Amino acid sequence: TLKYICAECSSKLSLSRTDAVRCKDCGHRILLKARTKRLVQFEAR
Amino acid sequence: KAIPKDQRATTPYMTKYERARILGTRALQISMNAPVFVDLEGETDPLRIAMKELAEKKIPLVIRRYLPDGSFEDWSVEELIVD
Amino acid sequence: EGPQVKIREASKDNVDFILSNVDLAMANSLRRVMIAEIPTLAIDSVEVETNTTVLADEFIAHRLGLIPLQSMDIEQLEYSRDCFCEDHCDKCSVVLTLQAFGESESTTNVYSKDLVIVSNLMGRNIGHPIIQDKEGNGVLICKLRKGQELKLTCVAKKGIAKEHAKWGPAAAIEFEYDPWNKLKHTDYWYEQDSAKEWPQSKNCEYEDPPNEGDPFDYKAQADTFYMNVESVGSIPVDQVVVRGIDTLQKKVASILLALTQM
Amino acid sequence: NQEDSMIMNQSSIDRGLFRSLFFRSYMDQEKKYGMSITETFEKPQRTNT
Amino acid sequence: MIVPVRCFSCGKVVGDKWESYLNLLQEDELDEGTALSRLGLKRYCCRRMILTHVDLIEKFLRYNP
Amino acid sequence: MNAPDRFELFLLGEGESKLKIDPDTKAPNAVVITFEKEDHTLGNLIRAELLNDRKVLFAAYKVEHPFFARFKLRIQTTEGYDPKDALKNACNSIINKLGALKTNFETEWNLQ
Amino acid sequence: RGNLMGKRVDFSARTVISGDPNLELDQVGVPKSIAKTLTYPEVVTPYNIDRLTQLV
Ligand SMILES: [Zn+2]
Ligand SMILES: [Zn+2]
Ligand SMILES: [Zn+2]
Repeated sequence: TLKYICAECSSKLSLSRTDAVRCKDCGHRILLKARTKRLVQFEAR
Repeated sequence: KAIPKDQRATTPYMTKYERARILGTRALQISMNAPVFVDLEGETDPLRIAMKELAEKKIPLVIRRYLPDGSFEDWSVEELIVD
Repeated sequence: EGPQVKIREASKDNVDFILSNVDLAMANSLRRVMIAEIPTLAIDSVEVETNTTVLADEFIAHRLGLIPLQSMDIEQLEYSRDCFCEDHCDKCSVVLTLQAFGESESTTNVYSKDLVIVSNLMGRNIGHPIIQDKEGNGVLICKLRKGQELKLTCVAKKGIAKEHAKWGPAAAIEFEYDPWNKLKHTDYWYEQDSAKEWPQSKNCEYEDPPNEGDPFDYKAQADTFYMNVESVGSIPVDQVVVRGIDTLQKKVASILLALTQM
Repeated sequence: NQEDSMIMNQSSIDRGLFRSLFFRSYMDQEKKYGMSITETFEKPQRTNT
Repeated sequence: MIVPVRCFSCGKVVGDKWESYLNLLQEDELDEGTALSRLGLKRYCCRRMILTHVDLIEKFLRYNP
Repeated sequence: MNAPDRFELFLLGEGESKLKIDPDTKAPNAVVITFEKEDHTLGNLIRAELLNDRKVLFAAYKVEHPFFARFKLRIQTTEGYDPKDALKNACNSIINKLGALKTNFETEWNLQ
Repeated sequence: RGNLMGKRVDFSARTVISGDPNLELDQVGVPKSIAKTLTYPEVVTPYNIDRLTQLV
């Protein structure tokens, strides 16, 4: 499974496949993908 | 039908188009390993060699100037006065 | 003999002095070296872990890149390309980090003093955020509310201003010469009169007008320079001037060494 | 500077002058023609695709 | 936005002058030129930064993440 | 995109040198010295000291293009004298004046 | 009009032009990306076999 975040209440869902697209506890179908857990290198120039 | 040499009444001067196509075709032949008739001064570019042959009239070509009535003339580039 | 320096104003940021007996080439070369060919320490690489701010990531990396740092004992810190290690080591760069998190309802402000030094200095005095505010607070990097974290690791590397403008210790350099126009280098434009429109400069107090009715000037050279150096906060003014003169001397000596080998 | 040309300071550019952000949005959607063929968002394998 | 670091010309650090600037404006009720004269800015290259700044981060923070 | 790296403005490239001494045939006893990874800061400062000498007949410099860190220094001295010696005297004079400027600057700084 | 008298052709580049007094009258400054994108077929001759070999 992959970690997802709800639109409004911003709760951690982490639903798997074949579970459609819908938040638990609220009916907001907008689910975030969350940012990667690895580091990203940048340059100040 | 090939006008004879005593009846050639065209301009004896080589035009810029004739010089251009003579240098282009001659340089194209030199690029394709053609026998060079002039001793090189260390050149590598084919166009410079073609102009070197034109400066000494060593280019072995003859121009077939087409007349508007269907006839033509044969003016060799060696007898054509350049510039 | 050679040049003479007469300091007029000496402060923590601005220092105005008079550098005379110097051909225009050595004065212009001096100010050009002080503006450009002087080393500095600034952030070169920004590694962002978590960022919930409303600002962009590379935007925050740019703001962090513009932040000045201390750069005193930078002479004995080798360059990144000069060191034979992979990436970095305690010989080339200084490692910094920042962790900010909003606590109460009022917004928390992230200052440059929040940066801590987690790398060994081996007796050096670099990496400390320069604090020049009267309230004791560093540079306001960004603002954060409750529920937003910001953790990052910066790699402060050595470089001159030719690589990027963030390595600029000097600021506005006031260059002036010949207060009363006698060398005839500028023809002042005037609508009615040049003496009533153009005001007098400060340095005019240190000389005198050439007096009207006198013979024309054509044998006098350009000298008696007025140079005001201003440092941002990295190194003091004496290290700017001394490091600049030693920089130009190492360049000219490098050209002499480049000519000797021929 | 001739012909409406401008010279800009490089040190001012390095300090963030007229620097802007560009946001490009790529919208994709899976569809079903006659229910028998169904497009699916997935990571394609280089063996069977 | 959110206080430009350094300046876009001279290069002097100004980010640490915003909090004081507003503090001098909301407490002493001085003018803009007087406050900029108290911060230490003597060139208009810096003055255009603080004088023409449009802080939009405050309107950005009012959104819930 | 296509702009060169910034550190290339002062770092010497591979297979290159600092000075390129090339004899010139435009005038007798004339030489053109090519300077790499430098600009007007060194060219004008060297040219001034070359003009302060009496053995140098001609001395100039120019930057061919601003996108390349390089400048040409054309020198022409009198017969029986080498321009390299004049350049050495120029470098020694600059080093001496900079040393006196540093010593005098520190001496005047210790009085504040 | 769109297929005989005129047509869209290859071996071309379009971009913004600007001035440069340091260049000559007949020259034109071409960017490096355009120089690496476009190409020209040269014929191998004993005069440039070493140069073209270096290019390979
Ligand atoms: Zn929810
Ligand atoms: Zn290292
Ligand atoms: Zn300014």
